[PDB]
Amino acid sequence: IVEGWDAEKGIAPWQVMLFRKSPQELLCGASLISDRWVLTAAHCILYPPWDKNFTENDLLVRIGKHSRTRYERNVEKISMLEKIYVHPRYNWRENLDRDIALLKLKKPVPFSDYIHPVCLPDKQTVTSLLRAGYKGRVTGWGNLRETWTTNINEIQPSVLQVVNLPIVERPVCKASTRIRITDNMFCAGFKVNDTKRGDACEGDAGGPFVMKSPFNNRWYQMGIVSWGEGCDRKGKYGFYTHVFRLKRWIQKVIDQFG
Amino acid sequence: QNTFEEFPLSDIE
Amino acid sequence: FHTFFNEKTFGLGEADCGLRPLFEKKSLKDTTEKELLDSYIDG
Ligand SMILES: *[C@@H]1O[C@H](CO)[C@@H](O)[C@H](O)[C@H]1NC(C)=O
Repeated sequence: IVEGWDAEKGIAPWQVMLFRKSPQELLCGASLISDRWVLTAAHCILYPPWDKNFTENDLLVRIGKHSRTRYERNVEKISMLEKIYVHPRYNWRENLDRDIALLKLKKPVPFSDYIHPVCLPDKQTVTSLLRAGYKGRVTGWGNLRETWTTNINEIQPSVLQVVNLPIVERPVCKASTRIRITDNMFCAGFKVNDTKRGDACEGDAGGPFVMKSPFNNRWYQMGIVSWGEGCDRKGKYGFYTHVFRLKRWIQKVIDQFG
Repeated sequence: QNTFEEFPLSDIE
Repeated sequence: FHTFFNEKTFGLGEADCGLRPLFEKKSLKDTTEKELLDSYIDG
């Protein structure tokens, strides 16, 4: 997260860490949507060009974390995965269209003050809040800047970061990149000349872009951090998987269990 | 230099 | 709140989703959630 700030404990209890077993590595962010299912980005799991195709036996999820590197004994929970389901029409070759995957936990995870699921959006919530200028919040343990100056450590956070970002008009998103933007994605970030700056970065992918509905006071996950061209580059915006649009697929997989 | 603090195999859910 | 999935396959949690134990449940707001609400109303 660039230009974000340290998270308060429990500020995003659905935040999950996708952790590679070997070598040990923080791969991406992710979100808890129930005590058995976790949502993340498909490119965090499958990417043929780099021979990437992680299976359920290759990774773990760490739930309830705050520190990026410490083992938060008695607070976090480390779970194995039973199965992983990548969207069948995820377009890795061209634009990462439908960048979403569901991870099914081996055992359901007990909730706590630091472990609690986020809501998936309904039509009403999407039509009233997913509009240009409305702010969503992104969290993650990703890099603090696109790159470092002197030492690598200056850009690795010690704890989970949070940043608030405004949704950007579709024509503007389209004009900012050569990539073909589909209806399955939306973009956010401050304009080429706002006071504020902020964006997701390397390591935040798969994490959630959330909004708090004024209608029922609940937090909804409207997007999944998907991709960007650099981090916090003026004139560029971060792109997100439009979760509501892929809700039917989520429902299909869950009740089918893939 | 282990970015990550180790955790016991016994502690995994 | 209206549920959309089936507990049997979705697991537990839908009915209570989005409500944070250390915030909403305690009637406490975090340091920056107001910025989000301000942006939904200003206009
Ligand atoms: C990923 O590996 C699985 C399990 O070995 C295999 O069935 C599938 O074809 C692989 N995915 C791709 C697109 O390479």
